[PDB]
Amino acid sequence: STGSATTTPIDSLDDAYITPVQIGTPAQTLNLDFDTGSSDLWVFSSETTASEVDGQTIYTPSKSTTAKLLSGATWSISYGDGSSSSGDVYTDTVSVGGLTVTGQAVESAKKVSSSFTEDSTIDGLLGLAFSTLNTVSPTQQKTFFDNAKASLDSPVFTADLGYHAPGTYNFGFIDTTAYTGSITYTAVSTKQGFWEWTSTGYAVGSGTFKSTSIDGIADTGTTLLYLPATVVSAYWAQVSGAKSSSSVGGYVFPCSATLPSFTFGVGSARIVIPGDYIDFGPISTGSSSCFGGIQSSAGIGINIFGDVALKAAFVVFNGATTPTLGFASK
Repeated sequence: STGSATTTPIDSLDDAYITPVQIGTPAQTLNLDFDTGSSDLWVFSSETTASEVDGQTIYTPSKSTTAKLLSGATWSISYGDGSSSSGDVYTDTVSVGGLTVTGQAVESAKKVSSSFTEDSTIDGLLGLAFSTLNTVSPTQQKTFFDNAKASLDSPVFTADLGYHAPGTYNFGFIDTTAYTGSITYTAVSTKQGFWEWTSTGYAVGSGTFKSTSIDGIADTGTTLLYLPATVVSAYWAQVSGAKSSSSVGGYVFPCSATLPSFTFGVGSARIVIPGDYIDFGPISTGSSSCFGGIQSSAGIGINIFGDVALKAAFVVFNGATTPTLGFASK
């Protein structure tokens, strides 16, 4: 089997991407944030505290003839941005782009933190990291990809995120028309539950490539590119007037600037992030200070190849017995 679904930016900055997902019988379509940095499929629901719902579409398990309470199961998750959610668990039929999994754990939110309530465009998350990170207790549950894997034509999914435009998540096949050149594959460590890999270095603009190992994660659920402070300083030093602002929470730059590109290494190959992808717009409405798309990871504990980096590439998440990642230009 295969599946193919379009993923669409939630706003003009590409802050996140939503993909329609069918849950239950008859289908209830929710727009979920596909997140290769976590491993829970959770949704706003008829059980979510009413004051914490503000415009999201909800899953109502009582209206699904295939929903079953997973008795005794609870979940609770906290994300790197400080947000969180928790609740109980149903199993139900879940389909993405024509690919159907029966018996998928659908985690129903009883509580969500304010940033989820405040974002009316995201109805939940669909985790695509390794199932060892799934938070369901006392019986850990499998991701949608883990459940689908054996049925797929090939045990892979791909992320093709757009810049200010829709893109595609495919399951079970590699669309050879969706990228240019060849796909370069690189080793993955699953020891932390992430799609963790080592970039071979970087360049700023037209500058020379610096060969240096940068361990980090491919995370579609994180907006920006988080890298070591040395690398980030070298980037922003090429932008007149750019500075790190403690009050804003990162590097800012004059909105009048033209930003240089940023290149990262994948083995001997190179992925170029155009400068425009690094512009996240005014820090507040009407400001001439703009927020940067490359930020320091120093306070995180891990480097994160988020959407800023991934949307410059066609990315293969290879879930073979020994997983690997592939990157191609596009």
